[PDB]
Amino acid sequence: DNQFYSVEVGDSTFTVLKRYQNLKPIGSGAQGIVCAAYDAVLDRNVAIKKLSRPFQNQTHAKRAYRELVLMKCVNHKNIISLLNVFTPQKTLEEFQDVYLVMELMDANLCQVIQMELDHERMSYLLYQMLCGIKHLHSAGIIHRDLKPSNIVVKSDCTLKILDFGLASFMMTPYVVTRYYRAPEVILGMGYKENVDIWSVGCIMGEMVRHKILFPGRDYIDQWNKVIEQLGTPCPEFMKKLQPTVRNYVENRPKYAGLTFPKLFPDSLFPADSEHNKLKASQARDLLSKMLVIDPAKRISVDDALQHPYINVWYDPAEVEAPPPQLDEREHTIEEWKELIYKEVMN
Ligand SMILES: O=C(Nc1cnn(-c2csc(C(=O)NC3COC3)c2)c1)Nc1c(F)cccc1Cl
Repeated sequence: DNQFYSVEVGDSTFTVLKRYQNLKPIGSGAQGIVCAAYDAVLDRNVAIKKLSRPFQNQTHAKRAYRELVLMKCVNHKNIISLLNVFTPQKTLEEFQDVYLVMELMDANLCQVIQMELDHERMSYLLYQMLCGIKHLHSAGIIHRDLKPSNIVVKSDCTLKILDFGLASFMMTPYVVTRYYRAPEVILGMGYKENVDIWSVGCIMGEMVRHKILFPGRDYIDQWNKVIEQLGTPCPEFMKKLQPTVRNYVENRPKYAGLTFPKLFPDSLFPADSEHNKLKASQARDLLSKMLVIDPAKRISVDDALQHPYINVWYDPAEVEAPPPQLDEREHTIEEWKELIYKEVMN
């Protein structure tokens, strides 16, 4: 007779609508735990995400509220869509957890990066990532924190981006992945649309090399990896850093930078035919236009899509889409709880 039922997925209690059956663990993100389930009404498999007390702190609250708001309006194949939103709690006072439902995907882009993919799959995943980013940009949303763990894929190579980016202190054991963040973000230096192009390049290079391009304990070790490989940036770029950050970066040892065939040799690409020899040079040309420290000289999202390696997948209804109280910040626990509760029940 009750509309919900309780099941223990590992060590996380999922209390869901009775339509959701056969829950199975499939991932453990920094925001919440996710399950696979069969939906009895839609007759299809779905993913369920639980947000445990999203209102418990500013970082948790601004992301939980912001994503619920942005999902209600963005409409694209390469951006996550919500099939459902629900809370087992009946009142604001008892309100604790929120559950988000989406189509069940088959794998995380982290899993896909470990595979030796051909040029056709590699170029189709990169194409979709750019279409998703271009739609977010079209809707006034520059991401700034795109990474493989918040990107999911189907067996038919279709791709969807799960989060919406940046808005500080998290008092937990799990630490955030900063390896795909642009130099503009690392150095706390103003941004524009192509900041996400850098993150696409970090993914593309890792797809080729099968290792994180810019590893590091903190942004100190990270900036070391960006200049050792790509070189110390030109004086034009140093002439737009903040004074304090400028003296750090200009004081760092200078590097000429390894050329893109040295960083990504012919060995790492399929080269068994003329078609593959050409596609290796086209992929290496794009990596060299995406992994550019200066955003003024880094490639556009529109130009990235029109590049020969990517423009083989172009279609009119898979690039642009008709665009449409723009978010809130700084609230108590109770004020954030109420704002999030409002979005959950319209
Ligand atoms: O991760 C999330 N979603 C997601 C969708 N597919 N997947 C997935 C990754 S691996 C995998 C798998 O193994 N599928 C097998 C093939 O049949 C089982 C499946 C993960 N978060 C999320 C959510 F769940 C709900 C709403 C918002 C968000 Cl953001």
